[PDB]
Amino acid sequence: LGQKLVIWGTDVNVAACKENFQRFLQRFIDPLTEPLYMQRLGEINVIGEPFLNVNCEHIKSFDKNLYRQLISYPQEVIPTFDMAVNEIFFDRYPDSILEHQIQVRPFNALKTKNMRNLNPEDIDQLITISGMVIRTSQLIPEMQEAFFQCQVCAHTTRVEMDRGRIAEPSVCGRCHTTHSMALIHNRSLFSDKQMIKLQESPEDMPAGQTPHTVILFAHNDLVDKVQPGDRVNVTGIYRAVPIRVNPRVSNVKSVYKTHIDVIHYRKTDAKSEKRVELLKELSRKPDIYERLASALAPSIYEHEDIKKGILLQLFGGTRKKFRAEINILLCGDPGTSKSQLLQYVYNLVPRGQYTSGKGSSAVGLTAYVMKDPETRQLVLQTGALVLSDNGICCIDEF
Amino acid sequence: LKDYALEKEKVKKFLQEFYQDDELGKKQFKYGNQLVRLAHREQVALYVDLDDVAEDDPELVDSICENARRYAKLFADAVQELLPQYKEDVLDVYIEHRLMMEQPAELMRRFELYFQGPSSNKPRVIREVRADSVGKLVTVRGIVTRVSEVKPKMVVATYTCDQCGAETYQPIQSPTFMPLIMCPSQECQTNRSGGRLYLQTRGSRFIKFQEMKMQEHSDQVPVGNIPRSITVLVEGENTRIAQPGDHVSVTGIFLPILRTGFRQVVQGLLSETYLEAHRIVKMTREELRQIAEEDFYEKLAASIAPEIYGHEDVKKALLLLLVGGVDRGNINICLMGDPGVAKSQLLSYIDRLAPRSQYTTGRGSSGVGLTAAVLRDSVSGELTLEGGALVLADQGVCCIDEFDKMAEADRTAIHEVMEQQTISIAKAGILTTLNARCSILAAANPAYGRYNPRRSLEQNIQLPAALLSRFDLLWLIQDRPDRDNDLRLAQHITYVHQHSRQPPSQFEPLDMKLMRRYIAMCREKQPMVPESLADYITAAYVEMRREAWASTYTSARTLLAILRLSTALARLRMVDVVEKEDVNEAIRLMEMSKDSLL
Amino acid sequence: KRNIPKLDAQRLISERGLPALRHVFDKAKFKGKGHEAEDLKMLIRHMEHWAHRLFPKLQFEDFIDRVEYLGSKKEVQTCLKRIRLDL
DNA sequence: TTAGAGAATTGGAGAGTGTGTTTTTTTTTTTT
DNA sequence: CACACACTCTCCAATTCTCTAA
Ligand SMILES: [Zn+2]
Ligand SMILES: [Zn+2]
Repeated sequence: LGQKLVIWGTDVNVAACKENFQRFLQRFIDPLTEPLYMQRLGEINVIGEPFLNVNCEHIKSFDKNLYRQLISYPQEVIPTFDMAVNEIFFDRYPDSILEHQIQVRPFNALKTKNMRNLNPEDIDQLITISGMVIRTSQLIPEMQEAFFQCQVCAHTTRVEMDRGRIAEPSVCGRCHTTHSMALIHNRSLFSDKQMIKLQESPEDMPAGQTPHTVILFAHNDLVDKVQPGDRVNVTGIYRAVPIRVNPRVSNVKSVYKTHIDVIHYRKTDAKSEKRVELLKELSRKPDIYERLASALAPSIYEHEDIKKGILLQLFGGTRKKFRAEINILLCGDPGTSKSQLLQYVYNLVPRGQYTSGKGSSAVGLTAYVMKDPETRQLVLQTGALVLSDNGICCIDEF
Repeated sequence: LKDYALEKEKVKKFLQEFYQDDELGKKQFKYGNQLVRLAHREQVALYVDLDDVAEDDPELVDSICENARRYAKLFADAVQELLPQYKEDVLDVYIEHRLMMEQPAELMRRFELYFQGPSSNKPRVIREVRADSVGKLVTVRGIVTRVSEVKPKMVVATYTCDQCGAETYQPIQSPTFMPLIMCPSQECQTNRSGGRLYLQTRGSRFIKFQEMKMQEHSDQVPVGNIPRSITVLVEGENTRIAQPGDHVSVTGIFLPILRTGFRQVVQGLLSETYLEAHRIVKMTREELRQIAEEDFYEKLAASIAPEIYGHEDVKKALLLLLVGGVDRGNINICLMGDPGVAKSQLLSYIDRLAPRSQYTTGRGSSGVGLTAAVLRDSVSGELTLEGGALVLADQGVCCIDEFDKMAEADRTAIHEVMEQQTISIAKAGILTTLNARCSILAAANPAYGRYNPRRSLEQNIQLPAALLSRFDLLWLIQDRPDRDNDLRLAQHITYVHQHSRQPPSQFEPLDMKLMRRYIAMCREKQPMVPESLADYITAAYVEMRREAWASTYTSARTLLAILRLSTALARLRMVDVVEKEDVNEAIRLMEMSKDSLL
Repeated sequence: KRNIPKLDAQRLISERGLPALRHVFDKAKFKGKGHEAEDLKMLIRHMEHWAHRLFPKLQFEDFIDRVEYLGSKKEVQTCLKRIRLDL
């Protein structure tokens, strides 16, 4: 029964927590008028996404104690909030259908900690940290329901994952043969999982220190939402797990390895007919060609015909060997405006690329084959000229 | 032999009764006060001093130093038994609820105790830590080579049983342990209930843990030997005291690492060792009125390297390098010359003066390069990034000797630093960005022999213009005979050899700590240019470009350079707006640097 | 050694057995007419809990299959007619 | 006629035994 | 080596067979 449930050795009542979060959903009309998150639960009905993002600042302003319970005990509270949201989503809009139960995704807008100051006292707390993704692993299939079948008599059964282990049946109920139930891997049920290695942002580092890093794990429906090189404020539970001394022995090292069980991502460095009619009217403006050529590279001075040629390159010819790609060469002394102009213009178009003609280029002009380090298999790493297949390639120190 | 119960009682007596007259004669019971703080959880770490223990029992100090781990346990037990006498977050909540169940001593223990070593024990070098000192409290000096991130170490694991609702506890001592699976309680065993145990990370006692490696000071190693190293394991509040490259003295217990399983039969009676760290220790308005004297600019320029005569305007430029302009902002400069021209001596002075700096050769070093490098540490095999001159110099100045002899990888790395002040490096095929905003102070040779002014600088020094134009000032430290100056220099060198010190110079250099204070408060000023001075900049820049065109290494970067230098002098004047003297100084410094080159 | 529990009549007449089953429903409450499914769920929940406390080794249905046979024995039957009415 | 107490047969839980566990030099081809 | 697979071997006891009373 719900009223009898209390978080273990914590005295926080689960039913009271659920009802308090439902009160938060009911009453929170004031982010600065319907409730904001009930407006979002109206939007979710047509949007179809299986999640509800909520701000921990809003929860704190509504109720300090509810926010404190969320931060202290996310492992129990967040499932309680999920149950609350899924109850509200059928109290309101009772006839709705959704393929999955709604997952609440709390987050603070800004970092609560920086990864150098994480401590064992932060274990199993809800935290959020800022960082840059270094690597992103393959999609790991993680089991969630084990499907067993009798080798003798074809009887089948299903057993839930307890805490990563499996309660293997040991005897078939329909023919009583011991050790006859075999795990059918592809009839079992799996969720998505992915490992993400996150480095602290350069500005957050101390003077001249090498980066610290933390491991993140992102599960189903939140799995492949970040790429290497991007920046994120990531909210998750600071886990600590034992690691076995050897793969064939169950002894574990006394020092626990830690990782972030991700709950929410927020990317921080990534960022109509009205547009159509504005562009159409602007096309009729007098000397629009000079206007656009002058809009190109405001920091650069007097280079009218150069900017005009760059504009004509960026627009390109008529596709249909009938090559429509316009080729432009800038020529002049080192330290002059051409390098700045290239570094400006490469980000002004989709599918664009910038690279050096020297061997220090991050992405080379030539395609090559390399062993992918995380898996040590061959991968055809194409060059910048190929990656820019329908865009501009800016080759500096040509 | 020892009666450790009587030893515990004597330790209780010491903790209860010791006083030391701190705070100018208040007769404070220091350990009683800290016991009150521990009981109230306002303090977690208790550094008991064996110098204090020596003042009433030298035999107890000897017993501690000879059997330190035993007495660490005894002191901790005595403190825990005495906390209720002086008892006037999540684990606190769990201890409260377990007290409710009473209404696992190591779990309920929420403090830590350490021995601050006695002064009679000399601080050893790592090489002097012999096998006879195993299990004994030792003080060891060394450089901190490398430090791991703080990790949670399980001290007392806590499990809950699904069937019988009972907590079970597992104290942890060894570096490895067996996690419990099936429930040991008799209500599970007698009923054959098949109940199993789930670890509760929330209700189990962890501790901060950090692994570092100390290394011998280079000037203390014997002649023909590699420097030795020692693993130091750090726990609790001792963590995060040290950093890589730091000089420390560590009081700790020299102990063996007792590995498990296959390593035991392989190693036999031999064992690796670690140092269980207990203590880690790390090795103005009158002055502002002196700074207020309007001589201060030239006073500082004189204080810069009195061992080198002349080049006073170069010294002024070096001062502005340490000051920096408005935030870009780094005054990168380069000063070419022949070998032995006192060029290296000047760069060495800047490296010594500057608070954050590095000094290296452009060539080819067998050390870590200008970029950082990834070491392996194969006893663990865990690859880690380390060093890099540019990275170590990040907030300050990096001095490069024989810049001309750099490899192309080094040239591209410096180009990246000049462009965006960060570098790229790979750990295990994967790669990261690593931050370095240091100013570059470059010293370079002619490609062959003494410099000839008939040849242009890029053709003579053999460096690409894409790099060589980055530096705000280009100076040529040419050396030629001059009888009286040669004799003065010789007298200086001979006095240095004869007395191991600089001779008196008829003036007093300012204290480098005071110079550091001065440039710090100077760098905290944030100038801005007014429009009239911008017009003055425009006029001066166009006239200077006429001169350069008539005699070509002048561009928009020249205007930005003079702006940077003028803002640097505004910082030097410690005023938040530039003035005509700033632009005049920038213009003349650039002009006379070109004259030095000519 | 070999301290394996058995679930025979001595187990059933222990404190946790029929003497407990006489009392476990003192706290219970039922809704009655038209809600027999909910009352049945509460009833099975209470007696399933009682079975688990009495002999945790078995699943509830297997425990019922055991006990429905085991009630025929004379010791537990005499204790039954004691529990019925009173001593 | 139906059901409980004493004796006989076989399943398997548990104890014991045996076995398994980057970094340097030298060459070769091709890149400049 | 000390911690896991695989096999053998031992005795406990779980369930049925047979004789007797209600
Ligand atoms: Zn079967
Ligand atoms: Zn148990």
